Amino acid sequence: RIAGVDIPRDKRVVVSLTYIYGIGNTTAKKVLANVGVSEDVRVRDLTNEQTDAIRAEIDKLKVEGDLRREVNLNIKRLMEIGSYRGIRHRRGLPTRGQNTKNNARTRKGPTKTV
Amino acid sequence: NRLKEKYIKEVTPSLVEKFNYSSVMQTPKVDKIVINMGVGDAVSNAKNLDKAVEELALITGQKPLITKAKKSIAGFRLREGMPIGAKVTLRGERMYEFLDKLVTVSLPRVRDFHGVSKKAFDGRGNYTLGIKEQLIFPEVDYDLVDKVRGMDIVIVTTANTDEESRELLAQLGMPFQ
Amino acid sequence: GRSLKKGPFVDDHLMKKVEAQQGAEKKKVIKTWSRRSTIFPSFVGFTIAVYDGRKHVPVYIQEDMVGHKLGEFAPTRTYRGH
Amino acid sequence: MKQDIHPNYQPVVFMDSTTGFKFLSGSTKGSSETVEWEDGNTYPLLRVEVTSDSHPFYTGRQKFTQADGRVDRFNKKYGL
RNA sequence: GCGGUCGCCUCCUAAAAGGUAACGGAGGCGCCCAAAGGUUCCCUCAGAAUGGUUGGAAAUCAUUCGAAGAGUGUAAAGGCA
RNA sequence: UGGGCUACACACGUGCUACAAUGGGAAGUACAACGAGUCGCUAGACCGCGAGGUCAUGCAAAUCUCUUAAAGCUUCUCUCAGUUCGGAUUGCAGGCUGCAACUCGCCUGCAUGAAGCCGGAAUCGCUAGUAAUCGCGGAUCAGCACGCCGCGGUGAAUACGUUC
Ligand SMILES: [K+]
Ligand SMILES: [K+]
Ligand SMILES: [K+]
Ligand SMILES: [K+]
Ligand SMILES: [K+]
Ligand SMILES: [K+]
Ligand SMILES: [K+]
Ligand SMILES: [K+]
Ligand SMILES: [Mg+2]
Ligand SMILES: [Mg+2]
Ligand SMILES: [Mg+2]
Ligand SMILES: [Mg+2]
Ligand SMILES: [Mg+2]
Ligand SMILES: [Mg+2]
Ligand SMILES: [Mg+2]
Ligand SMILES: [Mg+2]
Ligand SMILES: [Mg+2]
Repeated sequence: RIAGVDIPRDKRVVVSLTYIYGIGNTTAKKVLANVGVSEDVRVRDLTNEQTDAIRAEIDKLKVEGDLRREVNLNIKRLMEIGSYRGIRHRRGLPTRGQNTKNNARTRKGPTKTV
Repeated sequence: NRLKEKYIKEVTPSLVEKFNYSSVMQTPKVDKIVINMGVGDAVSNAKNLDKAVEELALITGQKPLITKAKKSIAGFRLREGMPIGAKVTLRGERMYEFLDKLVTVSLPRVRDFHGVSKKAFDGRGNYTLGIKEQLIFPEVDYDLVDKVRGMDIVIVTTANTDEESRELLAQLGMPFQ
Repeated sequence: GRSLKKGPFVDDHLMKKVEAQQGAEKKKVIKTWSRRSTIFPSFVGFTIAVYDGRKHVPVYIQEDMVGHKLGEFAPTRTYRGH
Repeated sequence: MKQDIHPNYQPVVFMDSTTGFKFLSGSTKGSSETVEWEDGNTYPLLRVEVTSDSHPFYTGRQKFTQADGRVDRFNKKYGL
């Protein structure tokens, strides 16, 4: 659709935009402000011209594969230089300094009873 | 017809010059193109092969021949004659038309397309390109695909050497690395 | 993070050592207890033996490593597993 | 070619939207839009944003900036 | 006595026709096929190398090399490109 | 001086946040109490999306400030969706405090968007301004609380009865 992802049709335009990777609610508000499109109108209602203007704004923004490639390079960079954060990333542990005696399940994964 | 036109006009004299051919008959030409889609998933469900066949037919403009496993293999749960894998053969106008479409449209729509391999040659002047995913062809419609898949396109030419093959494919347009 | 106005931080003794060795054909390992000191483009290309709490571990500095504190590149505690 | 067993095939023109370069070739897909063509023949028209001419690799120039080094980033941030 | 065997097919024993014994050495049969029969037309294998998404030693595809090293429902011998 | 007490295949206790519509978001509007304050509380103004920053004012305080509290009420929006719920993890970019924030601080913006659809055996608190729920202050304290101490706002259900 807009940036290579088929955004939901019924939802309001701001929410449908958020469905794009790299775009949050604040960014959707900003791009709609630039294009002049109202936030309430649904995307299905949006005219083809409004959709084209929205495409221009998103293409100005970085999203989807471009954003994902950038972040993966950063993480790869940490791991390759062998930083403490890189080791955290490699071993799937909290990078941001949380304690790992308890919790940490998000990084660790499902519990292993052993 | 554009690609045939390009071939006969520019490519043919240019290859003649570079490779010092005594008679134009010596000019290598794309003899045929065989697009092969190996579907091992058919064993799990034949409809995967069915949909793969449909997508391939849309891509090629010809109904594919459903090749069958010549030998039963217990490793892949494969029984002899199982209809796994399809192929289509294109010659002449259809061959040139599909090749030109590949050069222009299908190739760019590949994710992070860095060009095509430059070593995938058999050593006789015949090349093969491994397309990892469909949806690059305009006829797939990016939604009809329930399970994404790939394919292998075999360009068989009259060239004796990978060098003449490489030049011909480059002249017709091939984003070699 | 560190206030932009404050600028990057580095221990003066470490900075003086790297400065003295800037005009050096072959870099010699600089031994530092200073974990806090930030890496600098000048630090690039040097081998620094950073104390980890029990010994100085050498690390080769590169433009890729710069922008980070030295101490992060020397792990403190070891965890082999269970 | 056997009859009534092959997917419908029709000649179709292609224009690169970004640059307008035109090439005529057959395809299964049909476009409601149609354009004329030398030899006085009309064909359905399929507009494509990216083609060989449009693609940077064919031209020999690349749009991408290739990102920034961390040394340069550090100098820019700290005014050094 | 115990064990084994009892009819039929193939090989070796069998001594270059045929035949030829032993509680000699090896195996098979008590069917299967509505095409796996008849005929007309058409085709040629197995493997190896190189290249190639999933795909891996090995699935399907392409070129070359390849006289049979494949196949011939079912044992072996004979035969068949 | 540096590191550790902050480790992390796992087990448990105590809490916070949720799983949504008695809700989420946006806008408007109203009502407290206990307490703290001198290099401390900081008005007002300006810049900043924000965390904050600059100038600068009053107050050793029933005088000035922290301090217009939040639930609440009124409109608009969302329409039962792992979602406009959820806010973990992660990337980048910042703000402070401090000689110094990698090990290892809190906070902000953007981006990402984890498990979670009300929870087995079992088990806990509470009889009224109580439980439930909502904020506010303070001690420690350069900085740093989902903990502790205290304050107020809204405000229920049930008690037949003593067999267990
Ligand atoms: K920790
Ligand atoms: K716990
Ligand atoms: K027959
Ligand atoms: K315990
Ligand atoms: K807690
Ligand atoms: K509401
Ligand atoms: K710290
Ligand atoms: K405090
Ligand atoms: Mg998004
Ligand atoms: Mg901590
Ligand atoms: Mg005889
Ligand atoms: Mg005889
Ligand atoms: Mg037969
Ligand atoms: Mg402790
Ligand atoms: Mg629900
Ligand atoms: Mg009581
Ligand atoms: Mg209360």
